[PDB]
Amino acid sequence: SASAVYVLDLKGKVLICRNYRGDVDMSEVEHFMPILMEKEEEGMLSPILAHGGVRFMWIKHNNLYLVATSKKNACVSLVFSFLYKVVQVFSEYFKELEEESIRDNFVIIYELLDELMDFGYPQTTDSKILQEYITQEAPRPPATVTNAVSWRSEGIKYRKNEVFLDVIEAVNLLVSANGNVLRSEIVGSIKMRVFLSGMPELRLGLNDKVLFDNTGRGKSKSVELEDVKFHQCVRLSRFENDRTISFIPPDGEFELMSYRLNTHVKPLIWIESVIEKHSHSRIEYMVKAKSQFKRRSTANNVEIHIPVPNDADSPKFKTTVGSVKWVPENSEIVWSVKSFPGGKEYLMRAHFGLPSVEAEDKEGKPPISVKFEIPYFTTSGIQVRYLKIIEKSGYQALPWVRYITQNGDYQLRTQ
Amino acid sequence: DRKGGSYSQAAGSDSAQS
Amino acid sequence: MIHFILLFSRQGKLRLQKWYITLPDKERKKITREIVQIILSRGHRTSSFVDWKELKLVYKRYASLYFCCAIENQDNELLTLEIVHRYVELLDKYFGNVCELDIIFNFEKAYFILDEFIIGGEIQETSKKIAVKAIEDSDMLQ
Amino acid sequence: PIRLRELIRTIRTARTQAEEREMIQKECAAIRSSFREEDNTYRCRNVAKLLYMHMLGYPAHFGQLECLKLIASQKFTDKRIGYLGAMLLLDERQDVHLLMTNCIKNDLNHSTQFVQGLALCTLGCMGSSEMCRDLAGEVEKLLKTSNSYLRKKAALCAVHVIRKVPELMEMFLPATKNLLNEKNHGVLHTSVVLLTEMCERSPDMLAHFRKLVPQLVRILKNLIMSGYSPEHDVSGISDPFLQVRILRLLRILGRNDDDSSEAMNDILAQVATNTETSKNVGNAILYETVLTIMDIKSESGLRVLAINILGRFLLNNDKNIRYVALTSLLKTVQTDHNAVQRHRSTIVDCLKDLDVSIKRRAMELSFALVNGNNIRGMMKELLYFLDSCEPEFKADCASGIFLAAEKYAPSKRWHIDTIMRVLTTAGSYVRDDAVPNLIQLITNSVEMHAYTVQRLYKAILGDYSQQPLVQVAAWCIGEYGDLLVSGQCEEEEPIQVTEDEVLDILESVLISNMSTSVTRGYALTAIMKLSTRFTCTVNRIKKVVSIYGSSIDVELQQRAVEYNALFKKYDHMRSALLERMPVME
Amino acid sequence: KGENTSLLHP
Amino acid sequence: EIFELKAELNSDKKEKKKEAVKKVIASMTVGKDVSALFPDVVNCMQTDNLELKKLVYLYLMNYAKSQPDMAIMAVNTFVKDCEDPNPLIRALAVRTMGCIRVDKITEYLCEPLRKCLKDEDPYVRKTAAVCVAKLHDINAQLVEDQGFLDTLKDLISDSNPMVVANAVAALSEIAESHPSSNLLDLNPQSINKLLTALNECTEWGQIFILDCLANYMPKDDREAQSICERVTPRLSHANSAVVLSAVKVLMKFMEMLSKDLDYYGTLLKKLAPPLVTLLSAEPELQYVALRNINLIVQKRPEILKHEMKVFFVKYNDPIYVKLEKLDIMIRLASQANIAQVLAELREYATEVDVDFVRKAVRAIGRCAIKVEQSAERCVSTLLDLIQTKVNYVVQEAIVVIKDIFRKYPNKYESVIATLCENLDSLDEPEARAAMIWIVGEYAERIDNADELLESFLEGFHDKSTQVQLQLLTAIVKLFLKKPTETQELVQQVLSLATQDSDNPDLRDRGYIYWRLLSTDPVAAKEVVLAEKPLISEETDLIEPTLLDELICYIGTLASVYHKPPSAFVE
Repeated sequence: SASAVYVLDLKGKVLICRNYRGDVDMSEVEHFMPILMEKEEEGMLSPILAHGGVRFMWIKHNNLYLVATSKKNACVSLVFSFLYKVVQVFSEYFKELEEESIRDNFVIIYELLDELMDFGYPQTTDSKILQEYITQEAPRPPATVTNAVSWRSEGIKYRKNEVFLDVIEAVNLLVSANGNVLRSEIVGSIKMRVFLSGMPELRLGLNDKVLFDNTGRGKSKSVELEDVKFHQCVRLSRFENDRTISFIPPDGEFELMSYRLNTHVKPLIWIESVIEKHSHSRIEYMVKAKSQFKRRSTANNVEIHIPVPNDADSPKFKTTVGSVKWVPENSEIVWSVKSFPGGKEYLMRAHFGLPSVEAEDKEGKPPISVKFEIPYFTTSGIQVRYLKIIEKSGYQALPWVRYITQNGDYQLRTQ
Repeated sequence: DRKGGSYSQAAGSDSAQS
Repeated sequence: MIHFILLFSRQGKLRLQKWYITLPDKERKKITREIVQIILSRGHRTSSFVDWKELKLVYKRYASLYFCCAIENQDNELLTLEIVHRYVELLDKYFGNVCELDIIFNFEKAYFILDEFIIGGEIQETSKKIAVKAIEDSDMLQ
Repeated sequence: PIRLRELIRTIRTARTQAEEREMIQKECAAIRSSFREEDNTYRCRNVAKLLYMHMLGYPAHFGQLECLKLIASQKFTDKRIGYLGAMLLLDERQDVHLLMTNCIKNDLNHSTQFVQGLALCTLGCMGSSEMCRDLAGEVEKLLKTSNSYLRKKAALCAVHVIRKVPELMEMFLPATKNLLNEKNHGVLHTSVVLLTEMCERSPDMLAHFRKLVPQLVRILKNLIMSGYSPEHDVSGISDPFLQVRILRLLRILGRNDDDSSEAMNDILAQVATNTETSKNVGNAILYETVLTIMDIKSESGLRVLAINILGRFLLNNDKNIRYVALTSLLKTVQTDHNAVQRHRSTIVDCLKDLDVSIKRRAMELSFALVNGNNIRGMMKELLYFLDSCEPEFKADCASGIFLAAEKYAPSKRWHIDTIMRVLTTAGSYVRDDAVPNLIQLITNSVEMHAYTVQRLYKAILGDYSQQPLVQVAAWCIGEYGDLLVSGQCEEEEPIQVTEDEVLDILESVLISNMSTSVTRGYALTAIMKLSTRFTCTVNRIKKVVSIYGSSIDVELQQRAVEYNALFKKYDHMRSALLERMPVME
Repeated sequence: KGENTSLLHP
Repeated sequence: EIFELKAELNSDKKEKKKEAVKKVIASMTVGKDVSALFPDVVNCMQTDNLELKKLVYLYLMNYAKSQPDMAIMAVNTFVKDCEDPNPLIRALAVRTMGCIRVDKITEYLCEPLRKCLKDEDPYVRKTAAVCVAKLHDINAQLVEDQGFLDTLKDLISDSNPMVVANAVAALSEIAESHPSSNLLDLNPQSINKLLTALNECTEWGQIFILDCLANYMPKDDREAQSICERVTPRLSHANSAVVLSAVKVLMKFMEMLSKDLDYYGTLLKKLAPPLVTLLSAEPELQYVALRNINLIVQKRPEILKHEMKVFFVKYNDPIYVKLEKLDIMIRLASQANIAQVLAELREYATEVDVDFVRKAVRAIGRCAIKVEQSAERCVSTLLDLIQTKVNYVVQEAIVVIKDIFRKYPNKYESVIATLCENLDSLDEPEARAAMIWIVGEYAERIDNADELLESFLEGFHDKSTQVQLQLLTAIVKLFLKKPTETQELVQQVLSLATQDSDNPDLRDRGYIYWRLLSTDPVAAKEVVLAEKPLISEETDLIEPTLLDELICYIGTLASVYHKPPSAFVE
């Protein structure tokens, strides 16, 4: 129940505002900046502000914070969802999120803001569907918005029917300073770029553990996803009945399904790091990285971020394989490796200077983060079984899919 | 080719499950 | 004696600072932030005098960038304003049409002039041309 | 070796705070790398960049040894950079300035007049309690020199050392003797400042420094006569700083003597009328002269002239002039208090002014001008000002009203009523420290207790969120329950107090969430004391005390346990220790 | 801008 | 400038009119008060191009309250535009008519709203439904007189699921401001019909469809079972709010479900994966998810009992998320994961956030108080933290030890020796008072208790009221327990607090202590040094009545603040 959706800037200037209910005066935006400054300066800064009886709940974008004032007991989750939808629409329409487009795309921005939400209740949020009614360079609205299928425009025709899938893996590992892993969660991500003719009804099929158990084949390699979240095109009833994933893919790249389950396997990379930091004299970085992943897989662009001392200067690196660079902006040792064969072992010996004068305040212990991205590797063992592309006209589809394994929340706690 | 694993064609359905 | 002197811009950025009281770095930063908030949160008819922490904080900005001082409650208030005006005039004469751009780039010259003019919170030279000549002689040494 | 201009341009090109921090860290990495290499050619650029980063808000702890090394260097630019770094990032609490004493001593005897001057300025700006101890000998050597450009620096260094080391003033007496004949304005101003500092530090040199009063008067007369000068003449006023210093010295000298005051009486009279106050310099000189006259035993005519000048300046529309007049009136409050009553209307009008400093000065003047006859009249004005006062001035106004009532209260009943009104209207502005003072004042008064108890009961049943008012009401109830309710042992006629409302109010206050653990303790103490003071509602507070003995608060839990133990095992001895506490000033 | 302006304009 | 703009806007060329409209829009967006030119732009309103009509409508909406008198020249234009063949123009006109905050303009707009209520175009129907709610919010009496409630009710029972969802949202908004009289509630048939369009509703319409069930009160388990079965597919929605709405609906329906049947167990098992998925949302949604978990944690804590790893705060997590993570861990803390909780707290004590460190110390203390099986581990961790030589950490450890001693001091005598010399120079009132209280109550395992109290008695008259009271209590306890080595100490304390002490409560306490000492010192052992009963810990669980009301208010402002909806709205 947002009262007015407004967009501010880094200097507190409201780039664009769009009142929805009008129950809040437009002059309350002035106190938002001082309130945010006070909250941040006292540790009480939160995305949901409160100017007396009016609450300013908003998130920070790339260049401006989309703060939306509200007065009643509106759904904060609904406001956040509307803000996320607006951000996604802006990203789809504008390739960049900065002040250069707010002052240059106001003609289309105002129309999009007016059409998206009326009286604080949004009605349309599909960028592809909205692109047929609001353009910056107007006919009747398409029947897709009025029809049930609001994510697949009818009448789309293409020379070929090629759909590219992306089985993106996110390896998140939370290794404590004692050497044990606390949080090891792997979240699957099946992103497909559907480009076909008509309105095909995709019928995705995989070797799911639940599906295998229901069919009676619960003995082969099946992915046991704790959480499986289908997209808007995925029918909830079909998945709830017999694990049937039947939905109409949209025109373009979109997120269809996102598996999420815990992982009980050993880490694909084992990092043995040592810190021989002398008292204001010198420091040693005996970092050894062992690849526990399969030897047939190569981790392209391995980036093991090693947090070095903040005041360290005049450093020397004694490594084995991979480029090691210290970035003063980041204040860490970037263990950059181009290609890492599975089972490889990289040993490094850090040596950097330290000032005699001690630091005035503590800086903490940032965790060591690895940025390994090994494609063509499926740690979870989930493999796509079938993809039923059915069209009324009748055509031979050529679906495609790729499996990419990368490091997600793969942070290692320091000692 | 493509970084992150070469694209592979997918099946149509579980042929072994009828 | 002037406890502290700070040259801050209207946007809040500080172009000059000179404190004669030994205070902690965090305490000094907090005091500077509080002074900026008070000065930035004051009108144009505040008399250019503030009693902050029992200190006669005088604000007198002749341009977008303002000036601040910390005078103890033992001397007159107009003397601080006269000293600030004299320092501004001397800086303008030494620089030549001093603007905000030259202050950031030529901060070292301004610091040297302030050191040669005011030491320890008290004045060092009452005249305005003798100080300029001394500064020129010091700069010409190489 | 990046230039300072390039670094400034790069910093100005950064927009985001994170981007600026990243650029600063990238520059600091190179600066630290250059410092670790022992760079000596382009060290000036690195030092300037580090100083800019530190002023920009970046740490500069590692750049301490480099400044010390550059201080003992031979290059003039390097020496200047080191001096600037020591002045900026070096302080007494740094603990690294101890090694700078040797560098200062080495540069103290340098033949160059700039290096020695720079070292002296650095020592004066960053003087320490131990650096001055090992540098006092060298300061006195330069103090006896005839260097006009160095005399002011030596005077400033001596003043800084005396401020840091008040016990070292004995070594400066034989060096400043016969130094009032300096032709240079800066040297004379430095000598006057040093003499004023010595006089304000200790009074032993006041007798020795009081003999030079005729010389100071002659110098001031010559300066006033010499109204034209190329240097030091600003806005038609010649040597405004020298004139201010002379006026301050005259005010600080002879404030308790007749010969000193009489010697400067002619000079004060001449300057009180022969000065132009059109510019700010003239107004400042007039204010300084008025303050000096008020601070010294001058003639009646001088006081009348000062009063007339203050009255004329009070009507000035300038905010600075009004603030100066208010400050002068506040300073001249005790002295010439009878003549200050003529500006009561101006003081009242100044409270409504749109200047925070002006409003504060007017409030202070009104508080300091309250006498034993205008207190009753000024009470209504003070209450009105407190009602319509600023959020930050409400607590100060309440404190001033309480102080005035406690000092020159016309009567106990009137003072009690004013205190009750302030407590009821102050709300969350009355300081908690004034609660003990109010309790002591209430305990001292033993003639008005029934009316005060009734007023406290009436004002406590309405609201309880006022911590000071709630505590005062609880203390009053605990001290005068025997007078708040009379003959309430059993059921009686319907009166204001029925012996049960007080217990319910105390229980609500104890269990109310709007308690800071101080009002709850006072309520518990009052409930415990009401067992002997009140005998009608008996055997009821014991259950509450037993239930309240399991409180989370350690002190509150201990108090509840003690009360329950006293009620369950020392019922006969409960009244043996419930006597009224003594009343003292 | 407002920064290139002289402090006193003399 | 203004004259040139007015001349351009009063021209017969559309190429200049469009530029003038764009400049006027930019000036208003740039922060220019262009409300004075409202009558001038009124003439240039009826234009064939839709590009300038939208700008004119936006300017009128933004300049409607400013110049209500000048807005009387737009009713005819709105009436004319409310019948255009193009659905977009009609929808824009309907949206602009309801956005005009004019008391004299909504009266004449009732006819266009009634005409567009039965519009065949679904976009026109949605616009009319939104305009009806806007007019009802502006004027409830006018909406009631126009009889739009009957039309709104029939909207849900028609085609166009987007229009049905919009009508349902408008009806819910109207009933929210309504006094509950003549409620728009529907029987089970209406609920089934709404559920039928739920699977075809959009992401925004899904929330509108699920919010209706939040007010309905089921009466039978079969209806509740069907509702739970229909809301079960909602847990697989990509939208975070849709999943949260489904979870809230399931929680509301569980109040009528029976735990004996297997439906409750299935619902409980299927809700944990949803909470785990919601915990991995955006950082902005992290606070909302944590608030929802905390609200539902106090109601059904058996669902997320085994979920402990997901409650760990991430390195890049925000401060608002880190603070909520500690509260979630404390609420879900148990002896099964006591070691994991202690390890997480130990890691959280090495950071630099003073507020974060204090929150971690408070969470560790709460966990130690809640579960007595890990009291020894908590004591060891507190001792290690105290030995860590951190001022804030030292104060937090002192406070935690003082709290633990009053709760479980039976076996707390083994740590008094370590705390006897633990840098007592700290001047924190919350730590010095706690140390004084611990010394006074635990003055048995330390033989130098009198010597330690000597240092704290130097400024007892000017330290603090609470600190002075704690010191006096400790001195009295020491005198009662050991009066040989504290005979003069008690007299000195009485003299300092009774003669030189002006505090009313402190003076009364000192007088009472002196009277007790002079009356019967033997009785003071049984009166002052008595065995206090068990301390009643402050329960963090909300009241059951508030939880039931908070259960229905899920995902709103009253749930994040954990306050009633009527205690925060204005």
